[PDB]
Amino acid sequence: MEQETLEQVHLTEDGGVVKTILRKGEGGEENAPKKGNEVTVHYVGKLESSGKVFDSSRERNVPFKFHLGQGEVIKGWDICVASMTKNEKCSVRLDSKYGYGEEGCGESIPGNSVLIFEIELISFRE
Repeated sequence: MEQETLEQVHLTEDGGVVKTILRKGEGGEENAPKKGNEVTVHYVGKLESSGKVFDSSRERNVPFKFHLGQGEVIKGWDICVASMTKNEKCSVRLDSKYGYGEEGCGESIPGNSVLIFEIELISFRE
């Protein structure tokens, strides 16, 4: 496990979601998340056009907890989280579709703009 190479993994053929193997975690269903349960993970948002970081869990030093299998998060997080393992830190690129659709958030994310977000599974419970 002393390799220094990354791999690109497209979540959807549409090209709206693409994760990149940054830091391999455990690997296996035993380290997979569970729907309908309080799960705790860490992730940070960053723009590719501006290259700035925003909404970083670490930037404030506070883990975010949520329940999987719910319609509170976009396909980007749902798919990524449902396609990641424990201790698995990777970066997913959300296009201008699965993200905030056509109406981004304020004047920080204008429509028709790709965004990058790094997700990492910390631990889940009930």
